[PDB]
Amino acid sequence: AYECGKQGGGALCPNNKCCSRYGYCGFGPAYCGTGCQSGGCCPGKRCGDQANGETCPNNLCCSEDGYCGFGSEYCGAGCQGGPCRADKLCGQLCPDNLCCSQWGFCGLGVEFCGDGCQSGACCSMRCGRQADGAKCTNNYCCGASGYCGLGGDYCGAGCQSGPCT
Amino acid sequence: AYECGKQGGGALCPNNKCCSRYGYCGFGPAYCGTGCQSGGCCPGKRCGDQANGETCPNNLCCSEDGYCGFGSEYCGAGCQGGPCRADKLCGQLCPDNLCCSQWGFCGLGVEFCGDGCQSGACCSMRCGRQADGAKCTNNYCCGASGYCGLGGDYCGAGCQSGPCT
Ligand SMILES: CC(=O)N[C@@H]1[C@@H](O)[C@H](O[C@@H]2O[C@H](CO)[C@H](O)[C@H](O)[C@H]2O)[C@@H](CO)O[C@H]1O
Ligand SMILES: CC(=O)N[C@@H]1[C@@H](O)[C@H](O)[C@@H](CO)O[C@@H]1O
Ligand SMILES: CC(=O)N[C@@H]1[C@@H](O)[C@H](O)[C@@H](CO)O[C@@H]1O
Repeated sequence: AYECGKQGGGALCPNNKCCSRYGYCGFGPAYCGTGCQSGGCCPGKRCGDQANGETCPNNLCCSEDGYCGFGSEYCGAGCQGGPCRADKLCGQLCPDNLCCSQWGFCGLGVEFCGDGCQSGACCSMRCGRQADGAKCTNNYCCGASGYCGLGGDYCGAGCQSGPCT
Repeated sequence: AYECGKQGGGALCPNNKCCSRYGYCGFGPAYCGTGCQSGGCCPGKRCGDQANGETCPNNLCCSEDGYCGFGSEYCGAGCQGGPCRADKLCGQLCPDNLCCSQWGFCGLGVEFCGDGCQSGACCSMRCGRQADGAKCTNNYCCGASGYCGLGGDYCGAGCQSGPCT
């Protein structure tokens, strides 16, 4: 069975393994070369202002030249996406489902996704009848018990609001 | 059909989606909370010196306190792993298959994985018959045609050295 990419339901490979053009995980030219879908593609996938605003898979950094990678060349000066070394303000959604903290910065972990989380992958953002009709952000679904999220547990049976199925 | 984690062959979810304890992708407590395997877990997965050297899935940063996340609290001062803001030296392989450039820094993209790449997910490293019996680094497989890599095309039929078949 396929492992990754279009053929694999959009899954990513573990440990920066390249997803080949055929939807399998590995390293070397056959996986990381022409048609590489994600992982440590070589060259790096195109991104940002060089890819219609598409972000890098696997949280790679998008360089000023619009290539995906890691290192100062990618995450440092001129970085236009991913875990750039520069702080990312929000208040305006964060990219890639990153949490907008109470202080208006993008990140993951409890300081961003916990108490005061404004948007993105918040830990426990309340919604629906339990929250007096509060709406979820990011077009997330409001689950039956009144938490914002995505996936079957939130968009499935009992989904109160958002893009229920 | 499982999507991710130990049920899904170690696959990751795209765009920081959490892999639930049951092997499905999504956001909210059911996915990111207790049992979260990868993605934007809340709290972050344990990592670094606090977790037997385990790295963060999805290239999250490992904080000083050994939790996975993003933002300066995770990638900045005290960062133990992932795309820390500090340059990452190598010469001591790079974690998670990052390329060790000719200059001894970890990253991905042609500057690291291309010409002069020492180890990790190098673009093209020769091995086996076609390279005077040269062995691959990182315990990669040597393909039939004499290129280093992982996956079916390299570890499968024709494999010369490394963890073949
Ligand atoms: C370059 C490419 O995609 N090659 C694929 C092979 O990967 C694939 O074999 C699969 O390999 C994956 C790991 O890469 C895993 O070992 C699977 O079990 C295996 O099937 C092969 C399948 O026919 O197609 C090649 O084109
Ligand atoms: C949780 C949070 O939002 N913290 C941010 C921090 O990540 C960022 O580096 C800083 C920049 O001034 O602003 C806040 O402290
Ligand atoms: C490809 C490579 O190794 N480049 C490194 C760069 O990442 C690092 O920031 C710099 C520090 O002086 O040294 C080199 O330029």
